[PDB]
Amino acid sequence: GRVIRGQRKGRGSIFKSHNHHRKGAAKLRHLDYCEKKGYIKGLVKDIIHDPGRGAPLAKVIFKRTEKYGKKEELIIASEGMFTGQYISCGTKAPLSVGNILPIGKMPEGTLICNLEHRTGNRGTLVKASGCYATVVGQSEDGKKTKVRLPSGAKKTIDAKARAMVGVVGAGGRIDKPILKAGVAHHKYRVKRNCWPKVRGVAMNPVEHPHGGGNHQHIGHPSTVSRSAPAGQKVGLIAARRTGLLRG
Amino acid sequence: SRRTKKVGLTGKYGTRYGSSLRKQIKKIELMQHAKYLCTFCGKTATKRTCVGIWKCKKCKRKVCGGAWSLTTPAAVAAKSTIIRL
Amino acid sequence: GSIKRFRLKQRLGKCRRQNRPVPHWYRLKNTKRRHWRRTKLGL
Amino acid sequence: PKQITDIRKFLKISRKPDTTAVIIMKKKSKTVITKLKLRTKKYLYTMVFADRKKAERIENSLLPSLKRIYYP
Amino acid sequence: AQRVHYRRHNHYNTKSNKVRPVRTPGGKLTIHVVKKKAGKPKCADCKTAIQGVKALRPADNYRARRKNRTVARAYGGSICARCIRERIMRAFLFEEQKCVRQVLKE
RNA sequence: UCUGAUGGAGGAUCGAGUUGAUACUGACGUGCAAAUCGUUCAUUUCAAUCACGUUUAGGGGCGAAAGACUAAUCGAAAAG
RNA sequence: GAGAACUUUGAAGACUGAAGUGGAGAAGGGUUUCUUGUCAACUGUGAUUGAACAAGAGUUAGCCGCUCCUAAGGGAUAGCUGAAAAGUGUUUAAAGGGGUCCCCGUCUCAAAAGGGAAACAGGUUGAUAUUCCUGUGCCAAUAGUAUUAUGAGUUAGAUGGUAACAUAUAUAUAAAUGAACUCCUUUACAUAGGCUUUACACUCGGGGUGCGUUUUCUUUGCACUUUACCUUUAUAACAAACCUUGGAAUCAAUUUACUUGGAGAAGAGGUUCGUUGAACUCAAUUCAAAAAUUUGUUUUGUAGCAAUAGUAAUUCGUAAUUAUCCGAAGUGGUAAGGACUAUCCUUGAAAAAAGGAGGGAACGGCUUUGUGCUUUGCUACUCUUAAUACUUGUAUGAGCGUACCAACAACCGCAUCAGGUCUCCAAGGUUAACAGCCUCUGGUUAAAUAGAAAAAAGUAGGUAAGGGAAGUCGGCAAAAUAGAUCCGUAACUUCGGGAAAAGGAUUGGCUCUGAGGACAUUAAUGUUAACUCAGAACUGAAACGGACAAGGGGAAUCCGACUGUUUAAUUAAAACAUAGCAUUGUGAAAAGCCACAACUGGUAUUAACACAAUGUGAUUUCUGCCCAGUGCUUUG
RNA sequence: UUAUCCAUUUAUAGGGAUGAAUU
Repeated sequence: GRVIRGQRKGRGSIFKSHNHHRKGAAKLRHLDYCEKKGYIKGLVKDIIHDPGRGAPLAKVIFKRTEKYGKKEELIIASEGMFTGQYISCGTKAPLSVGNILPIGKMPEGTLICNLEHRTGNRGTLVKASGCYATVVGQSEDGKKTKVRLPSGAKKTIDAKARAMVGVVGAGGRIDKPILKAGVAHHKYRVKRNCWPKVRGVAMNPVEHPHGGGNHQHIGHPSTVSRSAPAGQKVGLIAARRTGLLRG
Repeated sequence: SRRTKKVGLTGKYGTRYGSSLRKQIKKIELMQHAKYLCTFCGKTATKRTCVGIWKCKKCKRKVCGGAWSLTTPAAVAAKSTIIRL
Repeated sequence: GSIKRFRLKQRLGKCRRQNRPVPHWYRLKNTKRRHWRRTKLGL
Repeated sequence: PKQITDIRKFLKISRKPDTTAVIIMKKKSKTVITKLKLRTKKYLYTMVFADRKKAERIENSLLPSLKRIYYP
Repeated sequence: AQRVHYRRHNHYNTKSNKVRPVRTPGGKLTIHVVKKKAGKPKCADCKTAIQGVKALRPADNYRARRKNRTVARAYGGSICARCIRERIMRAFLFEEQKCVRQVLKE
């Protein structure tokens, strides 16, 4: 056979992210003595739209403490923040919508966004539009907390990790139905080359293990092993179960 | 008079797509573009500005919000719990 | 084209100068001729 | 060029050592009048008139030390 | 109808090659392509062009006229009128607020 | 509630151009042409069309998937 | 000319015909360009022609482009792999600049359609022209002293305005100080819809300049009538920005549309940016009244370039002169601008370069004490624009491209091949129209041939009595109305459609008639611009969107929901895709999927409303039983 | 924590009670 579409995806020739109009990487403020030992307030000057993602970004201007001037940061906006307000970052910053705090400072049960799964990644987890995590526990000795991620999984992160208090903006984006192929085309044109899909069962047997035959059927079980090679991992990868769920 | 008895804004879609699908976007069309209320001016005139960016017709100051609503039921509850503390 | 590089123009001039026939006084004592339409010089 | 009628500036510009060209029109208003054009290094300064006496006043007010040429 | 002819060596119509023909003293319709009009400096608060200025391209602004660069209030190229008056009546407001707070702190 | 009274949305309609190629299985088939000509037909606000520049190279690429295209060469190009 | 259907000239008849064999176009070609000469071969016929052959000649730039900047990206450096070849390009940059110690900072290439210093008109050649000439300008650059001037501000810096607003018209509106350090703005940006302005385009009647039938008639059929770069032109209106003030309810200005407002509106007063760049007396003036200068009324101008340059008709050494060159408008064809509204799970690019600002290191001179500082006398002062004269290298202005074709024979198709190959332009008539059809500027009357005859047959068409699919696998092909107005329009349906359903009448002609805007007078009378309706006539060969231009419908069945895509050159589909539905894996740099020989990398400028892997394929209604078999997965 | 590996940055301040702000 020949190299299948999935294997060709990793070469990065035409499958690179279409990122000509992106406004910058969404990163939290880099850790500093001021943020470790108190609040620093920077004002969000304008909420903009990043073409790749659905969640709007915010252009937060902070004032640098080691030099005269200001530094601009691109931060994923929480649902409910507006231009012209001061947002506070640090351990001693008050808890409020949009504020960035160490995880082990806020009480349990609060909703967080722009999570930092390891102290210093300036924002790693919970970043898609409408997503949020919930802090569901703090260790007695501190230095450790438990959060529930939007996937429904519990993760233990150290208390010094930072996060924004609130919910990522542009929530419910998947609610409206994409009426036509045109909206999907325009959506993926600014993201990737993942569309259209084309069934593997409609291909020839050379380009896809599903392809071939006189009746357009898979022919062999579509649950492939986790140890399957690059050209074999094509069906339901290491599926624990199949069919409709029952809750 | 009243040209569309029930279809309303979805008249731009004609007969294409499913009736239930057009009627499911009928749950959302009356509110994506609708004139909702701003909290810095006081006129029920807010309009969709982007996927998440929002603006009314008086303040000229944009606000991060829901995909097609100024506020989301999750985000009003989350804010309320935080405010309560 | 009406816009060209200096080296290209010089080579065109050299080819034009090379396309002339043998002097008659020398013949009294050429096969490398090209027509602009028949054979292209491939530049 | 500039349609200028104020005579104070016109007598002011009489001390510029760069104006050389003087051209006289002869146009029938309905009466024979003229438009007097003088050379200016940045403008084609021609003056439109309304009185033949004023035109004759100006055409001798010209400083005669330099060249004379008329289109017709 | 008469017939037209191109000059500028940019023989594709782009927003730097917009054409207007006008009649010339020779009696034929020659070409006249305009410069691109430039934008104006605007409001940092409510997104409105600043006033007291004109919108010449950087090459011309290098030689522009000064009195049509800034309207008469301090800065000049800062902010529009109804949005500068807000800061104007806010300045001593905030100063007095901090003063009364630091006075009545006890 | 309807009637009457007002506008300018749509991967809306006809339709030249543009992009194609339904049928005559017409002509041609020692052709104008190693794919053309005539009539007919599809398409025209968008998943639209074109140009230049640029990226992806051969058991590889690319493919809205035809074993399609990759310089008249493809169920493994061409040169040695 | 030896020789002429296919060389030239004149006449005629015609065509291209508003989307051109017309001008400019770029790739590509490279002298095919021009003049002169010439015909051995070629120019599939002739040929005296020619893109052939031969000799000469022809391409002139500070302003047009490249050159400069940055994008998709390419190469290279540091490393790191690899035997190297090569693979990736900060993965422990010590990488040039800045100002006066510190701050910033991989290099380089990549756009003749992206950004961008500044040029227009007339004329000129056998061949080049916004390049040559004449004239008029514009932009960038310009080192050290002495003279000037203008204007400012001052013995280190202005003006009014209740406000918005505006603020210097010398040769040019230059003349309202300024470091390090920063913060902005311009550059700089999508699509759709209509409204409006302006130039250009076209057009109308009467004033200035030429041809014509006229058997039968003519205020007869018509034809030729200008103004670049340069000036904030002022204006004014209009679109927006912006203050006072009224302080609205019997809410209000309003837009084609909705917009806006008690954070301020009727209403009133007041003030810029944006346009065409003469429109309103604009520039004055004759004269009057306000007043130690304004307002009105009359003469000049094609508002200033501007006519004199160009252009056009009669006389006229064979070189000249003439005068015209005007009141106005009307349509909306093409462009640009403005203010708006609407759309996106689509938000529609960077630098070079330039400008503004916060702040304030430093600010009047001569000489004079001591060591950049306190001090003694006079206070004249200093800069913004322009230069002038001597020293530095000489103190303006590099290099390259500019001819021609762009296909109709100069490009690619083996060729002088009916093929392929990147913008603008459209008058009338007709029109909805840049459609089609005839013509007007421009171009052509040529196509690897011409006569004559004209049968079969072929091919591209036309017309056919009566029948009307009986033909044929199959109504294949052709015909049938098809524009427009009035009327009328079913089943079914997702209520949106079906629908131009189906189905009718009319449209010919001229004589007619009537109705529907802007300008003025103390309810009425005058100046001046539409194409929409209606009824009475008769009349014409009872026939008429007269040519061109243009849907055949209906009842059902099968498939696919739809728009879209596909086997370049036998299959355009029921195939693919598609939104919808459903499943699976993955919480991360010790993850999922994938690439790589290693190093390392793509997704990823990402983070479960995400990415990856699948199947089914609008909507509606459903999606049953079986885990034994094979797979996948989980515990011990 | 010293080998080793990972993340962040300008490797930019020791632990407890919608305007600016550099010399």
